[PDB]
Amino acid sequence: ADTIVAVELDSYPNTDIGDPSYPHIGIDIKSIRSKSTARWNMQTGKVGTAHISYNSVAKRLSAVVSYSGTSSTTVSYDVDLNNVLPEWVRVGLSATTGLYKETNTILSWSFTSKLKTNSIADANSLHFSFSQFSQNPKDLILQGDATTDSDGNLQLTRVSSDGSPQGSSVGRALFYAPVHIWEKSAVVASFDATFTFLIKSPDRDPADGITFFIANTDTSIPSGSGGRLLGLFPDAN
Amino acid sequence: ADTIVAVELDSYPNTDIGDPSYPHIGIDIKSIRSKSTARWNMQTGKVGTAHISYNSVAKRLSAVVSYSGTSSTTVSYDVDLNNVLPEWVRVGLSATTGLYKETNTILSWSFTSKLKTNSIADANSLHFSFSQFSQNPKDLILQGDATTDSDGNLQLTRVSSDGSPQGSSVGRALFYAPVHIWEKSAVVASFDATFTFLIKSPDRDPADGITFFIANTDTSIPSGSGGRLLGLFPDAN
Amino acid sequence: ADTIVAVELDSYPNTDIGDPSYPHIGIDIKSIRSKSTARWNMQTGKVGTAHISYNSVAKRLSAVVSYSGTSSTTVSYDVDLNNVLPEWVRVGLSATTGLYKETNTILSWSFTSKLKTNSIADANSLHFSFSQFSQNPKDLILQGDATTDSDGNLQLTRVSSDGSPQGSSVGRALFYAPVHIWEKSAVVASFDATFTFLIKSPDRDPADGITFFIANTDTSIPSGSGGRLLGLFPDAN
Amino acid sequence: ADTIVAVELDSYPNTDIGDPSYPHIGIDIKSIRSKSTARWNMQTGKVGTAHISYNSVAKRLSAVVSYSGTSSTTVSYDVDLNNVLPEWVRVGLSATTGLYKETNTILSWSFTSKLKTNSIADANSLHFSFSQFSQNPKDLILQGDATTDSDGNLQLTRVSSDGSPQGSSVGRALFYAPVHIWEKSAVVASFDATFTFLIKSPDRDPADGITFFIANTDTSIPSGSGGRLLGLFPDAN
Ligand SMILES: OC[C@H]1O[C@H](Oc2c[nH]c3ccc(Br)c(Cl)c23)[C@@H](O)[C@@H](O)[C@@H]1O
Ligand SMILES: OC[C@H]1O[C@H](Oc2c[nH]c3ccc(Br)c(Cl)c23)[C@@H](O)[C@@H](O)[C@@H]1O
Ligand SMILES: OC[C@H]1O[C@H](Oc2c[nH]c3ccc(Br)c(Cl)c23)[C@@H](O)[C@@H](O)[C@@H]1O
Ligand SMILES: OC[C@H]1O[C@H](Oc2c[nH]c3ccc(Br)c(Cl)c23)[C@@H](O)[C@@H](O)[C@@H]1O
Ligand SMILES: [Ca+2]
Ligand SMILES: [Ca+2]
Ligand SMILES: [Ca+2]
Ligand SMILES: [Ca+2]
Ligand SMILES: [Mn+2]
Ligand SMILES: [Mn+2]
Ligand SMILES: [Mn+2]
Ligand SMILES: [Mn+2]
Repeated sequence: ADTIVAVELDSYPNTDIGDPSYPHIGIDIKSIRSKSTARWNMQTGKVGTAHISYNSVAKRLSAVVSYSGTSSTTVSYDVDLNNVLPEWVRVGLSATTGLYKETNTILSWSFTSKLKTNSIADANSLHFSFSQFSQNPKDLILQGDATTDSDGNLQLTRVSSDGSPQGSSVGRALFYAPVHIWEKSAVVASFDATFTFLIKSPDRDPADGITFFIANTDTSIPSGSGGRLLGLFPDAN
Repeated sequence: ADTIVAVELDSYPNTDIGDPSYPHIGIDIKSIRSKSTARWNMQTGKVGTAHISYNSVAKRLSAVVSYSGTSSTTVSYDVDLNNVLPEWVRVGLSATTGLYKETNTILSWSFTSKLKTNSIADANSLHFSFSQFSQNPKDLILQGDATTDSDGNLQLTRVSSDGSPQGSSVGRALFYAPVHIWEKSAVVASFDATFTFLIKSPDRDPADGITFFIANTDTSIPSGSGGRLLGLFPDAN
Repeated sequence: ADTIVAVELDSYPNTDIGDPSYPHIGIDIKSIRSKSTARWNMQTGKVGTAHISYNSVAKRLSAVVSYSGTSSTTVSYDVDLNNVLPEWVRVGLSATTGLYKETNTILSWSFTSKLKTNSIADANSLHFSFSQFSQNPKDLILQGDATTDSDGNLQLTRVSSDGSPQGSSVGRALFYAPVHIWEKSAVVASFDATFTFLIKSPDRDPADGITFFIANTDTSIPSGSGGRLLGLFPDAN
Repeated sequence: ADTIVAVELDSYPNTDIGDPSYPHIGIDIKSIRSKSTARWNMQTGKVGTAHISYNSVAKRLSAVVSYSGTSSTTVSYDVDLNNVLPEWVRVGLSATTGLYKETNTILSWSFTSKLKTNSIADANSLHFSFSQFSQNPKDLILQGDATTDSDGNLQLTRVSSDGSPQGSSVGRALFYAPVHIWEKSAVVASFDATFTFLIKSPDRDPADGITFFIANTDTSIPSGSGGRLLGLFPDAN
């Protein structure tokens, strides 16, 4: 199976697999059953922003999800990630719908990884930033239903020609190049990610959510990973 | 008095004011009596590197001090810094000698602060990097004995025309511009700093150390802050 | 007198001091009489963006001023800037009104300077970015009429409590720290600047314009520099 | 055939295909016959640094190649690159030996591309930096003889187990992800690259050189591109 570390923006509470009874953000370490969650007052139809950070000295994975003027939700978890993940990874965004649905629209996405040793000049860094997505994004690996649309946005899940979201959809976008997130001689390894998103829905209880995730480089959408599994895991273990 | 947050590279153990009985790195929150320390196997005559990081989501101030091939020391402390520090600050390096002495030579120094809201474009950022220091550094506020020398290095404490360190010395260097490290509407505030240093000494027990610190913008060397107080505090409370 | 290098967004044609007969952007080297200009179809009431770049290898100062979907104007000039400017400078924005008027509202401003030698790690860099301006910007030197307003914007020229622009106004904002833009041992020196602006006016022929400029560190608004002189020069020579 | 833009550090003068009669740096636009060259006093056995820059406003491709304390060579050429290159590219380093030989050792390599529109936040950016190369660089496409060695350096051309260079060698390293270097709606597109290199040789006239190049994403070493052709072109046209 894949090896998965993820920050989930979980719009739909699946209490039968350990979700809290409200929409939440969570930190997922090799399981959909989040190691840490926080209540998320998500705002359908508003543009939100997520910021995710980690470094190997502090060993604290943190995320904040915000809507201008409305709400800020933070979640953190203490974990040695470079003990969980392989040394080379790909990074990506995932999203799903299930019986219930929502758009999972990514408006922008940026990421920075640094592998330091003894200097101000790092041993390695990778930074990418997209504030719009081209119609043929050659630096993205699109998986499942993920497409880019005429407005330059990344639609992780299926939307109709009029933009209405569809159920039973899964899609992911990985950055094309592998990322060297740890190396035995590194003094410190860090990563930071930001994305902005727009979740719209006609459902009373929209679903299922969006994640930023880090995985083995050959990661692919698991069989049976739809809906509540957010396109990351094959089961709810 | 000034308001001080600092990471100390403390070369001399002053057990009578709460130092551990070995050279150590420490996190100092408004007191020379570190809130957290780690044993530091410091290598006289070798170039070392310090990396310091913090963000307001994780609320964990961490530092790693390293010598290539030799040693790595890490220390962390959980603290809401933007509750300790004013909204505007200056950032700097300090060093001292006392009865015992050492060079406190800074070879390079970089710093980044970010004040984010809802976007990939921050509300504010400041980044500076020096890999050498000019003879008249107009973007530094030099305090006490601090000078720049013919090799382009920053000598925080007094050195002879032949480079031999002198006792009873204190010096600091602040970046000229104030730094906006928090603002009530910020989603996240972060800072990162790196410097490389060279501590040489003919003393069996060199002293006193080097710090990276953050203070009120009008910070100045306190009266009586020499030696064990590292040019940051007026007393050992 | 001051030593001035500037990119002017000149909204008002003063043909009697060498302006073209249309609104224009220009490159100014120690004179309001631009060394190079380009016609600027400026859009009152729309947010524009300016990008300015230079490096000491290419020795070409270039600027592009754009309005989304509407227009793009470019101007360039071949010049050895590090032969014109002192080694230490301050960088800033200026604006004026005269008999005719306009708002000179800066919404965001960023700047990067790099002083390189033999490595990927530079000898020096400075980067700052403002996507909003605080009510008390301690890292800006405000000169003349320049203020920051309740929306977080920088108003270079005087505006009424209702936002109506006033005539006979001059204002500038400098970054607080001096910038080391050349050094004899540098392999390459570069700078880049971006700002976004909003010019509104009830006048048929708004005036006078906005500049990004680089000057001696002790630069101040010259006597008699109002209106057509854009707060940069004491005369039209 | 491939579409090639390159900066060549040409150590061996092949006057029969248009080289100057001395080692030189050159700007190559779809031909090994450089559009612009400069004399290069290359220093065998010393570490050199190359810096390359371009932006679509200035439309000037420039390079500087330097040895600390010894020499600086600059070359520039005015060209609309985004009229020469496809919209998506890969970027890389190449090197060759022929009858004569040299090591073509890359010690570090960094690259930044920016695709801007109306804001401080770009429409796209990609930045990578390597100050050492891992034994299995999963973010590099190694072509021909290129390998990474035990010191963490990139050896573009073949070297013996003792480090002696071999003749008749060609090797290239491309960054894994494609790069979006132009887009019709971009206000400005820019790129910058730096690498440091070490050329050693026992030959009186070492050969053949190192390039930084930009090409169609599916670029590969052309048949017959050895020696004087630097692994970039199939012929000397
Ligand atoms: O899209 C939201 C959810 O829809 C389905 O689960 C249900 C939500 N309400 C229900 C009511 C009945 C049944 Br049976 C199911 Cl399976 C559900 C499943 O597709 C879940 O994986 C998904 O999280
Ligand atoms: O430079 C190292 C130290 O030297 C002095 O303290 C002493 C170190 N060994 C001693 C022995 C005797 C006395 Br009395 C003192 Cl005050 C010291 C003081 O200057 C200390 O502040 C300083 O940390
Ligand atoms: O604000 C626009 C201009 O207004 C004044 O110049 C005039 C513009 N139209 C005029 C008509 C008459 C006279 Br007299 C003047 Cl001085 C002007 C002067 O203040 C100029 O410096 C300025 O560029
Ligand atoms: O490595 C340097 C050069 O060696 C060969 O060319 C020669 C350099 N000196 C010569 C002398 C004779 C002949 Br025949 C050749 Cl082909 C050469 C060829 O391999 C060239 O492509 C290459 O640039
Ligand atoms: Ca769920
Ligand atoms: Ca001590
Ligand atoms: Ca004018
Ligand atoms: Ca040649
Ligand atoms: Mn969940
Ligand atoms: Mn201590
Ligand atoms: Mn003009
Ligand atoms: Mn040549």
